[PDB]
Amino acid sequence: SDFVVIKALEDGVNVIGLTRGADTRFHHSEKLDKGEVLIAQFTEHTSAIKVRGKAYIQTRHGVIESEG
Amino acid sequence: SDFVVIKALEDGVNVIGLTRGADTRFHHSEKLDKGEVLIAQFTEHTSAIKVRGKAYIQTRHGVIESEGK
Amino acid sequence: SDFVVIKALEDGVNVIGLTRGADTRFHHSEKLDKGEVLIAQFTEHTSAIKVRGKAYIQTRHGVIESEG
Amino acid sequence: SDFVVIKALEDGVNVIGLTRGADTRFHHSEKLDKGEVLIAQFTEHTSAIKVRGKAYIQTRHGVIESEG
Amino acid sequence: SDFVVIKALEDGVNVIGLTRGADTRFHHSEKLDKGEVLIAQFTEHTSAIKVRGKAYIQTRHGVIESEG
Amino acid sequence: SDFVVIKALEDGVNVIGLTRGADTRFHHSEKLDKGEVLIAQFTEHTSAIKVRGKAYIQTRHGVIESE
Amino acid sequence: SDFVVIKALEDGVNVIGLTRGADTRFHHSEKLDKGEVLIAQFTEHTSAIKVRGKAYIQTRHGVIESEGK
Amino acid sequence: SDFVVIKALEDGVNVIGLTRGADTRFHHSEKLDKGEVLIAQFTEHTSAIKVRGKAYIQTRHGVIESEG
Amino acid sequence: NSDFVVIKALEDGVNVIGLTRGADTRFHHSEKLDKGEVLIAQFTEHTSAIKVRGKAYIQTRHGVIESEG
Amino acid sequence: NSDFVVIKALEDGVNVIGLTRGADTRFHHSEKLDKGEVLIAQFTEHTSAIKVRGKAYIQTRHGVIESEG
Amino acid sequence: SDFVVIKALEDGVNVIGLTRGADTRFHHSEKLDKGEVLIAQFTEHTSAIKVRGKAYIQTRHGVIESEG
Ligand SMILES: N[C@@H](Cc1c[nH]c2ccccc12)C(=O)O
Ligand SMILES: N[C@@H](Cc1c[nH]c2ccccc12)C(=O)O
Ligand SMILES: N[C@@H](Cc1c[nH]c2ccccc12)C(=O)O
Ligand SMILES: N[C@@H](Cc1c[nH]c2ccccc12)C(=O)O
Ligand SMILES: N[C@@H](Cc1c[nH]c2ccccc12)C(=O)O
Ligand SMILES: N[C@@H](Cc1c[nH]c2ccccc12)C(=O)O
Ligand SMILES: N[C@@H](Cc1c[nH]c2ccccc12)C(=O)O
Ligand SMILES: N[C@@H](Cc1c[nH]c2ccccc12)C(=O)O
Ligand SMILES: N[C@@H](Cc1c[nH]c2ccccc12)C(=O)O
Ligand SMILES: N[C@@H](Cc1c[nH]c2ccccc12)C(=O)O
Ligand SMILES: N[C@@H](Cc1c[nH]c2ccccc12)C(=O)O
Repeated sequence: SDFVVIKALEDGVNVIGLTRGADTRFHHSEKLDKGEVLIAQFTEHTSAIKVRGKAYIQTRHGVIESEG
Repeated sequence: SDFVVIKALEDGVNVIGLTRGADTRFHHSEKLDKGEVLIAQFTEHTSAIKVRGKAYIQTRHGVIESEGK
Repeated sequence: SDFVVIKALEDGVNVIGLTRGADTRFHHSEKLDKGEVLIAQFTEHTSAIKVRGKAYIQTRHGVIESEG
Repeated sequence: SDFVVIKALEDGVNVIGLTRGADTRFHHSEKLDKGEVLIAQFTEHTSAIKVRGKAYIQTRHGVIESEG
Repeated sequence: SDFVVIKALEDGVNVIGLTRGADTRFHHSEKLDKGEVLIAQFTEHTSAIKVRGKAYIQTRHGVIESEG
Repeated sequence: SDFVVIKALEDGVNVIGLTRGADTRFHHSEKLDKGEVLIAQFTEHTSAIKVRGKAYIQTRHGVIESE
Repeated sequence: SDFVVIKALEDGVNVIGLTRGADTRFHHSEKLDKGEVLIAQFTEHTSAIKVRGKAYIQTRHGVIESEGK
Repeated sequence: SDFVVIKALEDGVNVIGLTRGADTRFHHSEKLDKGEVLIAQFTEHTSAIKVRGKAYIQTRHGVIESEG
Repeated sequence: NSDFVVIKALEDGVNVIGLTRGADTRFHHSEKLDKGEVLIAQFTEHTSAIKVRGKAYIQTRHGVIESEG
Repeated sequence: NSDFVVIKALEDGVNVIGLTRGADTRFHHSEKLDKGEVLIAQFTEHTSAIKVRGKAYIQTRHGVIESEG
Repeated sequence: SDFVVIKALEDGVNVIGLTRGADTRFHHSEKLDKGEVLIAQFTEHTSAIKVRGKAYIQTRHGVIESEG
């Protein structure tokens, strides 16, 4: 099952898990300080992940960068 | 299951999930502001995804760019 | 399950689902205006997809372009 | 399942599905006008596909061109 | 399931399905005229295919040409 | 399931199927004349394939030629 | 199932497992001192992993580095 | 299941199937005359294959030749 | 059919520590390696994370990495 | 569907030995190859390790290796 | 299921199978003399393998050498 890597490029990056299912809203927000890395899967409860704030992101389709 | 990456290139971008099944309609519109990235799967409930607004998009088939009205 | 990416290159492009099953008829026509992108799977309900109007198309077999 | 991409290079191209099963006959003929694109799977009902008319075709095996 | 692509390079090319099972015989022969393409799967009923007549053939193993 | 492509390079080529199972014998021989192509899977009934006569063969492991 | 490799580049690096399921919380924090290596899977109990502290990280998407505190 | 291609480079080559199971013995020898090709799978009944005589052999791991 | 890691000890007394799979996380075994020995160790029903202490050359599916003592 | 090894005897009296699968490990069969004969042998429900003695050219999915008598 | 290739570079190389399960101990040691090769799988009974002595080793992750 797929995962994304998120490296925070500043304090307070917000990695937001959206609920899997007929309804969509966020069910968890994990904040990262600058330099921290989160490696997070798609799961039974999370089917979309949003990143807010400056982050360096890797997925199976390559590198992408969120800007705050 | 496959996923698409969408990075908003201006405020107010909408990533719209279309319902899976005989019926086709919008069930959710996720609004993205400039700089934010959404990584969204295809799912039991979403079998097509529409992007309105300027965005940089990656899928397994490569990069594509939506342009806003 | 695979999908196809369609970017509309002018207004009023139609992405048409054809029904899976013994019967083949339309079922849904999604209208894309210029610059809009639709990323659409093959599904239990849709086993063929037609594009009408000018669009840039990506599939697992590469790029192709429809013309209006 | 595998799918084929067909781009009509002239009007009145026919993409014809042959029935899966002990019997082989045409169950459906999809007419494409010049410039239209049909992306069509193999399915429970369709185990062979015939293209009549000038078209550009992609399959997992690469490009091939049908001629009028 | 695998498929073979056949482009007829002359009229009257025959793409012949051989029966799956203990018995081997021809259950169907599809006639292609010049420039027609047939894309044909292996199936529950067809476990070998024979092409007779001049054609350009693609499979997973590459290109081969039959001659009349 | 995998397949073999055989192109006959002369008349009279035989593509022979061998029975799956505890016992091994020929259950079918398909005759190919010059230029005809057969594409043949391994199956419930055929676990080995013999080619006799001159033909160009392709498999997943590349090209080989019978004489 | 996928794994990540983490090599601590200073003392006191934490490799933190987040719970799988509807509830998300830390359920374990593995402390690495400098030069130690942990190779950790995703599991029925861990669906996300956070690294805090200076570390060299390998995943199937390649090399990433966490930067300390 | 994997298969092996054996092309006999002299008469009398033997392709020998060894029994699957706790017992190991030869259950069949297929004799190949010069220039014959045999394409043979691993099966419920055959878990090792021995070749005797001069032959050009292909497997998933590349070419090897046997010599008489 | 799980993944495995290759650990070659570059000095005596390297420890390859298996961590328990499941809700709880603890060391269930430390295999001690002397210099020049190679351990090839899978992830398993009982081991979902592996810690290496001491100097070792390591190979996994994501490449080479080295632990330091 | 299992993996297999190709063994080409480079001298007479080469032995390809099958070791039993399961809790008990012993030799259950030894196949004698004379010079230039080839054996293509799978791992099986009965054979979970294969030993080659004598001079032979061996191909696995990991590449070529050679045994020396 | 994965396997390791071990080529003894001196006499008395010991290939040691460790028990799968909650407990860890060795359940078999297979000694190799110089120039013998052992191709050993991971199995229902062996989930870790230790090599002692000078040996050339291939795994899916490449070559490694043990030193005795
Ligand atoms: N609840 C939605 C979340 C989602 C996933 N991908 C999407 C694409 C667009 C809009 C919403 C979504 C679902 O599981 O389908
Ligand atoms: N409800 C439709 C959504 C859809 C997916 N792919 C399409 C292609 C064309 C039109 C509609 C669709 C379905 O699941 O089939
Ligand atoms: N209803 C048809 C739709 C179809 C898919 N592929 C085709 C190719 C040709 C003609 C029709 C089709 C089916 O499910 O089989
Ligand atoms: N009814 C036939 C259609 C077919 C598929 N591949 C073919 C090849 C040759 C002739 C017929 C066919 C079948 O399902 O098998
Ligand atoms: N009825 C045969 C047809 C066949 C497939 N491949 C073959 C190779 C040789 C001879 C016959 C065949 C079968 O299903 O097995
Ligand atoms: N009846 C044998 C045929 C066979 C397959 N592969 C072989 C290799 C060698 C000799 C015989 C065979 C079987 O199914 O096993
Ligand atoms: N007992 C934990 C061990 C573990 C695996 N990967 C981890 C990542 C971080 C922290 C703990 C772990 C589990 O099976 O899930
Ligand atoms: N409990 C959450 C943990 C998680 C995984 N991926 C995430 C992405 C964003 C936020 C939370 C998560 C889950 O298993 O789904
Ligand atoms: N009995 C242990 C053996 C093992 C596998 N990999 C390990 C890594 C470290 C320590 C022990 C092991 C198990 O099956 O899990
Ligand atoms: N009867 C043995 C035959 C065998 C397969 N591979 C081997 C390797 C060595 C010795 C014997 C064999 C088995 O099925 O397991
Ligand atoms: N009977 C043992 C044989 C074995 C396979 N791989 C090994 C590695 C080392 C020692 C023994 C083995 C097993 O099935 O597990």
